[PDB]
Amino acid sequence: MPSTFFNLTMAFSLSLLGTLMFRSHLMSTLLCLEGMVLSLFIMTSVTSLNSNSMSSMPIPITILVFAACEAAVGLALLVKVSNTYGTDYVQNLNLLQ
Amino acid sequence: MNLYTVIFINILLSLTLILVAFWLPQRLPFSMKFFLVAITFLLFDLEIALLLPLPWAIQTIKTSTMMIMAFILVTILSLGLAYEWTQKGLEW
Amino acid sequence: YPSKETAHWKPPPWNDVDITNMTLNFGPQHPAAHGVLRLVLELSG
Amino acid sequence: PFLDIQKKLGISLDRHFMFLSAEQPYKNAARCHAFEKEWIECAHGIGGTRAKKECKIEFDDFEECLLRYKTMRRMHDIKKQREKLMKEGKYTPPPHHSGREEPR
Amino acid sequence: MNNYIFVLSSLFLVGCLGLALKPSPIYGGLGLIVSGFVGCLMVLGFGGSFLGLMVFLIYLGGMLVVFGYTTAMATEEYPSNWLILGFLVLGVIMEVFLICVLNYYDGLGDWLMYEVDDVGVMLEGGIGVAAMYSCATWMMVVAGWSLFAGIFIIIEITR
Amino acid sequence: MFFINILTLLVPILIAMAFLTLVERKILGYMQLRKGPNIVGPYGILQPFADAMKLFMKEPMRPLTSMSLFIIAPTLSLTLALSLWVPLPMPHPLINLNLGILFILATSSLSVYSILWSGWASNSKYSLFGALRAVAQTISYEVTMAIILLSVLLMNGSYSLQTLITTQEHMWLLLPAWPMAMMWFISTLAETNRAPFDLTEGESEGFNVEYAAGPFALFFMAEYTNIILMNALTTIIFLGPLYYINLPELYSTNFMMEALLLSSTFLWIRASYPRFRYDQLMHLLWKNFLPLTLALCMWHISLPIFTAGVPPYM
Amino acid sequence: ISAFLKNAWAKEPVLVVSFSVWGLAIIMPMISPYTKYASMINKATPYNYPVPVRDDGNMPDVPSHPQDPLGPSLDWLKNL
Amino acid sequence: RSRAEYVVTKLDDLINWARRSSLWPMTFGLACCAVEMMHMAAPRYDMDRFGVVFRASPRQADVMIVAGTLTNKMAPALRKVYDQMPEPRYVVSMGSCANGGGYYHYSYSVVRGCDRIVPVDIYVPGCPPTAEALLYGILQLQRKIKREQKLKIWYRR
Amino acid sequence: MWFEILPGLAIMGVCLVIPGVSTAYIHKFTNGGKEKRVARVQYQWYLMERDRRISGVNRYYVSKGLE
Ligand SMILES: COC1=C(OC)C(=O)C(CC=C(C)C)=C(C)C1=O
Ligand code: SF4
Repeated sequence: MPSTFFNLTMAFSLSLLGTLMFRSHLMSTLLCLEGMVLSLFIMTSVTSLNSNSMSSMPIPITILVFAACEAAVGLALLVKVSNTYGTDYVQNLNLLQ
Repeated sequence: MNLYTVIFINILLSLTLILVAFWLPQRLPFSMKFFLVAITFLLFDLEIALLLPLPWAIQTIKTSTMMIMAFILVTILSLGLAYEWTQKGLEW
Repeated sequence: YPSKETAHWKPPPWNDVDITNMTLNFGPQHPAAHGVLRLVLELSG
Repeated sequence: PFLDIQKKLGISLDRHFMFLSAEQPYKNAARCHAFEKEWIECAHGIGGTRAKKECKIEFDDFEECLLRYKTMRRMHDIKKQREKLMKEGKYTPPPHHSGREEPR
Repeated sequence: MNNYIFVLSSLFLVGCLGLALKPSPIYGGLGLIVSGFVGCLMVLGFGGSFLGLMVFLIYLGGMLVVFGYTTAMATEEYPSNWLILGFLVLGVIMEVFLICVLNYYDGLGDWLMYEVDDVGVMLEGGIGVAAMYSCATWMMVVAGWSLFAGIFIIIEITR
Repeated sequence: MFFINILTLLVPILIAMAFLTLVERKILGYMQLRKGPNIVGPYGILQPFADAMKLFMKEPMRPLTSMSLFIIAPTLSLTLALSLWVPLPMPHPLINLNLGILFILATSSLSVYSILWSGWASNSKYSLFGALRAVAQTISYEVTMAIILLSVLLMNGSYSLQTLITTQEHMWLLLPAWPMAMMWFISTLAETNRAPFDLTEGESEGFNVEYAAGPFALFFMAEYTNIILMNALTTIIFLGPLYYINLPELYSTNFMMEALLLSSTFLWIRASYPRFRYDQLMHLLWKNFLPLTLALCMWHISLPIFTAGVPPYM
Repeated sequence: ISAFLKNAWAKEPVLVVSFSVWGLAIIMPMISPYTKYASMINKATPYNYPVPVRDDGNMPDVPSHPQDPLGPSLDWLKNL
Repeated sequence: RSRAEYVVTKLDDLINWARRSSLWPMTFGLACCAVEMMHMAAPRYDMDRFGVVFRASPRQADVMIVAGTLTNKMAPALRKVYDQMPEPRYVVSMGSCANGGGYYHYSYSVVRGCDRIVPVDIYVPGCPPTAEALLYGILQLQRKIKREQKLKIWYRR
Repeated sequence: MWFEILPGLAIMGVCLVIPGVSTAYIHKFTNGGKEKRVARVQYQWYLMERDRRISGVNRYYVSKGLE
């Protein structure tokens, strides 16, 4: 289990480096952002499962339910952006300078 | 495993067919409704995920709380739907 | 304090606001139509 | 916590399930239910500053009921030993470790 | 079979590395759909059953699909994906690099399932997730509020 | 042995999958006052094999397009559809899965991608427009499709398809829950993109537009196998074939009869009805069916409790 | 109000039925001669071993053979 | 037998039988000879009976039946669609208006024949070529395919 | 008439019963003449493996009162 947890944790860091190093299209980011939620969901489920801690399984899912809406909001902002610029490049989001 | 055996035969059968196929014959996002629908879909999906444990939860000793909870979830989402049907939503 | 390439910035707008519908041609061969109708149609979705 | 509207109202919406020894469904105790209990009935009335130095036996154990790493080091070491000896044939696995048995 | 998990874990990192090189919006969606498949298997590998298929049922086809769905509508435009693939392979062996060192100095299956509770007819997951309705009925309410809030919140973002 | 049991359960279905197209091109025929294909072979029995060979031989033109999201899409479509027959519980199943119906629901859901991937891969306007609408109704229909099953399960007690053989030892689940059968049948018609609900790839030529020869065939095969599988799921979940533990084949014999008749029904539906409009289709699910399903979903959490009929787990 | 229900039953004949069920499911449980059984029938189903207590004495617990007339019974479940 | 030549012939035949039994046509439906084809598809003379599908898109179409005048504006399209079909493809010209120019041969907007824009394999004659005649023409395409010997030429090449 | 749609169906039916009869006899022949036991919950496996450990090396082999 410890080895698998290491992989999942680095997966989250590789997904961390991704969302903290943008490149053009935002939908990539939001997509990356989701890669973390999967890694968190997998790790939470894994330890809960090998701790036989059934009282906590509710969490693995609460994490997904909140993460899904979180993403819903994220995509509506994205659609709003390629309606105002139509190209969804993190590049044009600089009016606030 | 037993399942693996079946599945890899399943992929093999399909990859075999595509190969044979190749080897033998020798931008407007107008419909944010589209997007809207799709937003709904997950909100409903996620909701399903909350309802998916109900078969195990039926056997819960409480029962009263089970139903009280489940009925509240179904009702609040349906109201979400209702408001999708009040403004210009779900009317593509 | 405006420096070099910092004066480029000019004040933000006071109002806080800044300043073919995927036209497709209906097929002539299309089973729809009587065989020769090139209906150009600009369609928003 | 910051605003204890829960204790005041007497409600317990967030405390019943914070530790592995909390009520598990169908009374299926989790791994370590024994230890965590021994750790937290120890650190009850004794604040943290003093739940961290004298109640260290119970955490050092509960840190090994769940991580279960000191074990790994034991077993992993044992493993290597067998390997070396076996390579020179110094050690050989009995039928028990050869897949021969019928306990019932 | 042993270490079935580490292999998978390794595949999960590969998929995350693919999402991290930020490949084209939908080519990588596949990437997620791949590691989501992989994570579905791992949870299903530790005995997890419902939790495992939930992700496959919800994150896999529900979210992710909706994600690409939107990608087609917006951010479907194009301009080095093969270079990304090229460098992807670069780090794949590099994971082994890390793996080699770890193995270099410290064996799965020694333990994947920690206590089996062999005599038990009420031992799976989904009994725990169904505590949303007994003894953990606050997680259920707050999840419900989030969904109800989502319908109201999103309509303005579109409008 | 297990391998032999993989040939059976696959080939047999593939051979049957071929004979469905034939029984489609003849039942539609006589309904329309025409013999249908009888000249190749005896009574058209060799007809399905004939175009299969023509399809594979013709050039799989790769458009001036992706080359993977193009070849992954038919492989995925055939793989998921043939895969979903793995857990089906004819008499006793091949791989009995405790959470079986979630497997079937999840595997179906994955097929929507193949449509999305093929539409993006083609890189022509007809394909992308068709895929976006196609993906929309598939997942739209999935939402009622899933809730309709959750109502069923709660009266079955478990997710395992094997339990329903013991639930339906006295009466079909159509008698109770008929209101959902209809709604399962219509949703089964949408998810197999069959006629009443077959807007994609219509006379308007969606995700076969650029697909010819071998790729065309694989989805193609997939659709028809699905056509059967979904009908078969109707024939286990709602029409429960009589089960006798002493002789397991009368279960499969009646499963054979009910599956063929309900498979015949969507053939009969196709010839009989005009195709619905894209929004007409979603108007049905979100307005007409989803409120019916969500409410009848609650009735199926209440029917158990106050009728003291909570189903036995296991 | 009759019209609000007579045309809504002629046209829109789905939401009417839809709501009706929503309610009927919100009522039957409240009023029924069996609702109570569900929490019992499921409570009774014995899944986890029933651990026996020490007989300090003066107890009504069934001693020895569980068949002793003392204790809980499910004859309510029987002949239900 | 085993001498490969025989083996080859048999194989070719199978290949020919498959293409000749299932020909999926596409009907540009220029003009009227289209009405006489819809009649073939119709019940008196079922095309499907023979394995010809009533309709098909260009990607999945084995034979193109050009029914009707191929006017100069439609001439670039015909070609496109002919060029968008598979490697084993065929063209059955139908109608005097498409075999040659027909009543409109001397016009300024009519191509004098489709065989000036697409290679044509069977020419079905008649102003509204009778539906039976098209059926005869589709059947002669089937005899044309039967005779084709692609693999034996490969072997002898 | 309509007599002819039957040929095709016959070959469909026959190909939809094979699977159900096949899977249900390759089980009763690869499990010693007895249905393949269904291990749904830990306890069913235990007794299943306990039985394995009981005799021979296969579960279908069932030692009786005479043991
Ligand atoms: C008369 O106009 C025409 C059509 O629309 C009315 C067709 O659909 C078709 C297509 C019909 C068949 C036989 C596939 C043809 C041929 C045509 O020309
Ligand atoms: S040939 Fe006779 S029928 Fe065919 S198109 Fe020209 S005129 Fe119309």
